[PDB]
Amino acid sequence: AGRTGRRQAIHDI
Amino acid sequence: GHMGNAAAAKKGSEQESVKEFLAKAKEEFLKKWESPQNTAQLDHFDRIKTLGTGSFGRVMLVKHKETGNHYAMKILDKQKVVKLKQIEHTLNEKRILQAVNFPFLVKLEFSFKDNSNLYMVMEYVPGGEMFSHLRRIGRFSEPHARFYAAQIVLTFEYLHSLDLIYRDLKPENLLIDQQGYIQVTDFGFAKRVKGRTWTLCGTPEYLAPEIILSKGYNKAVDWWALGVLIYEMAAGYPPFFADQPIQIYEKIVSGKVRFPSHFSSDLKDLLRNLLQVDLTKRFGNLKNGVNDIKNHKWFATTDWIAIYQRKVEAPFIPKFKGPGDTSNFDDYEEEEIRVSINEKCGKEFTEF
Ligand SMILES: Cn1cnc2cnc(Cl)nc21
Repeated sequence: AGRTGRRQAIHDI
Repeated sequence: GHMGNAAAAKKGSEQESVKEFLAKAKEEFLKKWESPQNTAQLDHFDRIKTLGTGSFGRVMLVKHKETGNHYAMKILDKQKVVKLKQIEHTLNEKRILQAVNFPFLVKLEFSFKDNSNLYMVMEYVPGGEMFSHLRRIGRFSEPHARFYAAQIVLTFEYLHSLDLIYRDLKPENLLIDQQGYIQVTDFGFAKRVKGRTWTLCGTPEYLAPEIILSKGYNKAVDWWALGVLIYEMAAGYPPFFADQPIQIYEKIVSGKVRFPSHFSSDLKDLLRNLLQVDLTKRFGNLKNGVNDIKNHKWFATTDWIAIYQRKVEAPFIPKFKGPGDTSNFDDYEEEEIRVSINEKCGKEFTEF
């Protein structure tokens, strides 16, 4: 299982 | 050897020609980089539809009132661009987009700002995101994936020669044009880097291990990301796949990848060399540079010059009903663009 929709960037993880 | 005389000579000559091209491309980029603003205003456009959304704003289809041309307008709420790395990144994006020129990179037309927002107006690419075509069909066959991959390899060869790292490769950021070729957009994470850089940024599934591990990193992160993209295009899902970012990160750093049984051995070999944790072994990062990728067996059928010249027939051509058609894009919640009577964050965005 995992993310199937659009994925957002992270600006500072 | 693998190549006979004629082939080895043709390849060498081809590689020298690439060097000559990149040297001229750097001369042209630097002139624009050293001399970038305010090329339009909001009331010059009719706003038609939201084409995509992110944390800081949205991209809208707009119609230029005077000329009737359609464009994609990215709108950033200055206040939401709150964090330090968010500001610097927005200035990188505009400055890079105004200076680059390549057939697979979206063309910026105007840039401006008002009391509330920053605006970048670029060519509208009506065929939609690779993302939605990929999700709808499931996966691309290897020749189809390879056609898109070759365009990314050439685009990264170009960007990296200018000391630019891209840092956000994914299908969501790759639009399909009316001839079936790719246009890279979203330069929100792109940066000029002469050696290493340190910001923790990108999209979880596409992050190289060295980013996750808080190590100073270089342009090789883009080559790792190409491995993730090729895998996702050919499988229909990315190689490090989990519901939460922290689980994704643990899989990335492990050094383990599994492949679908339908992947060719040539494809698996390429991917094991791109998805290589050890930077002393990662393709794109070795003494022969991009040539280890371009000369790999999986790309043996690729005519690199023909791809650049757009001479190759694309695997598919999006349907297009006329200027301003948005049928290849998903729908999003529409929010009115409100401009405040008071300037926000004027000092933080002076350079924009
Ligand atoms: C391979 N092929 C042929 N027709 C197509 C339509 N959409 C997509 Cl994504 N791929 C196609």
